Amino acid sequence: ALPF
Amino acid sequence: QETLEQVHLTEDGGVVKTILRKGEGGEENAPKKGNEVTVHYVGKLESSGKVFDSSRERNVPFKFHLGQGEVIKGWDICVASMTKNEKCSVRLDSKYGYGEEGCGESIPGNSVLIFEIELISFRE
Amino acid sequence: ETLEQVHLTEDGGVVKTILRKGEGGEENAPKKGNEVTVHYVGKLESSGKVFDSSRERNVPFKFHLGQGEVIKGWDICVASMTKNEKCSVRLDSKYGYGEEGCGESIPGNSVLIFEIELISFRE
Repeated sequence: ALPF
Repeated sequence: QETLEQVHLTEDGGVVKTILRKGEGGEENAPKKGNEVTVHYVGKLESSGKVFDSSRERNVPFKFHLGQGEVIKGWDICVASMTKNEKCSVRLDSKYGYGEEGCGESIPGNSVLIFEIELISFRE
Repeated sequence: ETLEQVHLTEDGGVVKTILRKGEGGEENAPKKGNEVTVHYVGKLESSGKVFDSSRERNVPFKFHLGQGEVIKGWDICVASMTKNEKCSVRLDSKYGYGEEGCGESIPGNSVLIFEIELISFRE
């Protein structure tokens, strides 16, 4: 998550 | 006795791409900023060699827009350097991944990440 | 956006920064013994001062790849090039003129930087  | 060409995509040696399979050689085959890229990838820590993330395990390609912060820094830099059907192994230093915090149990703070990334296709 | 430099040795004494990519065919790749035609600019890393340039002379330089006609770093660098590739190669002391250097223009233990454009070659 944030980001991948 | 074959050894593979690894290219430094940053000046700090924090993104080093080893090309396992070369892509296609045309300009048409090179993805531009904002293009929707389709990739398959496998993400493992350098130290443990443990897979934390794989689109292959999922058997579903991953789609994103190149050069727009939709993915960790290292990916935007690495995919920008790839061509259609190129397969690679990119070594990512902490600051090109999840930084000092890391991410969840699977990625500790200051992890070197290694991603194998195959650029399947792209489009506008 | 930053440029892709590649280490052509295991001691970090030949690092090539490709400024302009060449042609991507095998027909465009030069083999050992091939006469290569190049343009280059040679400057010291520290002073940034040009000691040698084929461009000043306005005439390309011709040599045979892989035969010790040129300092080590060149043979290694040009071997990794393809037609119309331009580049900036960083050469450590042992891949150039070593502990002695070469005349006034190149001191002992100089790190050399060259901008090498591979114009053509032939068999």
